[PDB]
Amino acid sequence: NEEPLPEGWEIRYTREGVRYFVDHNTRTTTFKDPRNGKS
Repeated sequence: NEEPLPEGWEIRYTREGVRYFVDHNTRTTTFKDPRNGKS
């Protein structure tokens, strides 16, 4: 979404805006609905 899934932090996208973020540490970890679990 924001950062190009660099080393510092990691941002993964799935649905329209279900993406999430995960910093090197639990310091910054964005968790969105598990929409990626397309039924």
